[PDB]
Amino acid sequence: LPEPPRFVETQTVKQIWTSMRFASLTESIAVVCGNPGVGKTEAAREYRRTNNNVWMITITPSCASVLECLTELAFELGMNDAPRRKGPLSRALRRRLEGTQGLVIIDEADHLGAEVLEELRLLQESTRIGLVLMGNHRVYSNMTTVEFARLFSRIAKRTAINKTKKADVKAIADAWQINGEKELELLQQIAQKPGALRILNHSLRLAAMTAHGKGERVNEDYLRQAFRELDLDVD
Amino acid sequence: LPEPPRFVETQTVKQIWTSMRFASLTESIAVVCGNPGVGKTEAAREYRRTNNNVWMITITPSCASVLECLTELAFELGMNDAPRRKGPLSRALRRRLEGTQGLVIIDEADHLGAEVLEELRLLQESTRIGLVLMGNHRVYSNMTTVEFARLFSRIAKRTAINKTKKADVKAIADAWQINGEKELELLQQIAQKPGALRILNHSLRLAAMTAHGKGERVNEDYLRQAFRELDLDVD
Ligand SMILES: Nc1ncnc2c1ncn2[C@@H]1O[C@H](COP(=O)(O)OP(=O)(O)O)[C@@H](O)[C@H]1O
Ligand SMILES: Nc1ncnc2c1ncn2[C@@H]1O[C@H](COP(=O)(O)OP(=O)(O)O)[C@@H](O)[C@H]1O
Repeated sequence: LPEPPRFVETQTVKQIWTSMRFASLTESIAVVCGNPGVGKTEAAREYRRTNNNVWMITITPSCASVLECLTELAFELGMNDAPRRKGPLSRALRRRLEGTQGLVIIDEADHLGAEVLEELRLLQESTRIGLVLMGNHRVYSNMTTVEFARLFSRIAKRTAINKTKKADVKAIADAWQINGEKELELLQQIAQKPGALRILNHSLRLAAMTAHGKGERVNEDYLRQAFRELDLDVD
Repeated sequence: LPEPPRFVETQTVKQIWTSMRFASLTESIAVVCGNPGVGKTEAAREYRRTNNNVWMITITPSCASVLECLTELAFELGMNDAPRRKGPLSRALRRRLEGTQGLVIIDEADHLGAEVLEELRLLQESTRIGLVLMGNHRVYSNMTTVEFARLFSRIAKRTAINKTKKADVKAIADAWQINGEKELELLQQIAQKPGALRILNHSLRLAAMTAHGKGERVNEDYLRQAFRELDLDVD
């Protein structure tokens, strides 16, 4: 019956915002490698929505060149007059982006070319801004250090989020007005399976729409039917 | 008038033999990077002459492949029936060389390919023998560690010989029957200039042949004329 809230502040959200503002004021590189679907991507957008001098792209592996990725960052900076060459684009980024005290957020940092991440790290360095890397744990695996040596020397605050915590789903249940202890344990058990935040959010939205269509309150059995869907135990 | 001695035991010779026997009994890798002409090449040959289960090649950059270098080591092992392919040669080295408790000495380790030194390190490891690297200080510079990471994990005893010592040239003067303190200081000053052992040996041999041709004893002025040759201050 109430409006579903899309985003909730969580212990991971608190941690990752402190890491984000750390790389902001620190003006240095923060790599966030974690298990898939730990909720990092969404929080980054909440940081972008709440804070000034913040930018974010995503990297599809289609846009995984230096040219394409810097073009993406340039259009995110609003310079629609960006040149299609590498060089003058790099110069335009260097003139535009330095002195703003900003924070670049880059998601899926595993698909970075060495020249790609190389130009990014030398950018932020020659720009006095923030760069923050996201994605899975292949990002730190791509460094483990003569090709990534000075970059491993840059690294300010890595934060690994493997899975959720109990206060994480507890604040989730607080935001979704969930009071059952059986409900809380079931939410925790759903959080034990991967795609944690996503599956939990899906399960929450299934139960909310089912209880709204039936005119009832979200309860434990709606959550059981929701989790009984999705083919999680079906190969 | 006496016979010139070709080789003299020296503090560097003592140090480097202890490093050599260390990598022998240890059956592990010892990198000897030093200034050019520190006398390391000759001592290695004295170790080869005095000790059993010892082998040595040199690496010209002509023979700088895996195939050519392992062929050189194979002919040094006396297997003249060595195959001209990489694989069966590697197998023949693996069968021949394991169980002998030997010591391979490799000179000019700066011209090693990554596959070359790679096959050498995996050889000694799969062979329970000794490998010892020689040459200038570019050998350690080629490692400074994801391409050379496990190799930098192998390293047992690096010994850097930059220049000579005073007991070095003192034992040289003892072997060459030199008693002058002016002579000793002049020998030390010659040792301060690069190509130390080589120039000193050249100077010793110039003075010996000049004093033998003039029927006299080697003295300070013959050493001065010898050092006045060679165009050391002439560009
Ligand atoms: N605080 C939150 N509240 C609700 N859903 C969240 C929250 N944080 C993340 N999510 C969910 O996580 C997903 C977005 O991030 P996600 O895809 O998990 O990132 P990544 O795949 O990079 O780990 C969406 O399902 C989103 O609803
Ligand atoms: N103990 C020694 N006695 C006399 N000459 C020596 C001695 N050790 C080295 N040398 C001289 O050094 C040279 C051989 O080694 P060298 O060429 O200096 O090795 P590297 O070039 O690898 O440093 C020759 O000039 C040799 O006569």
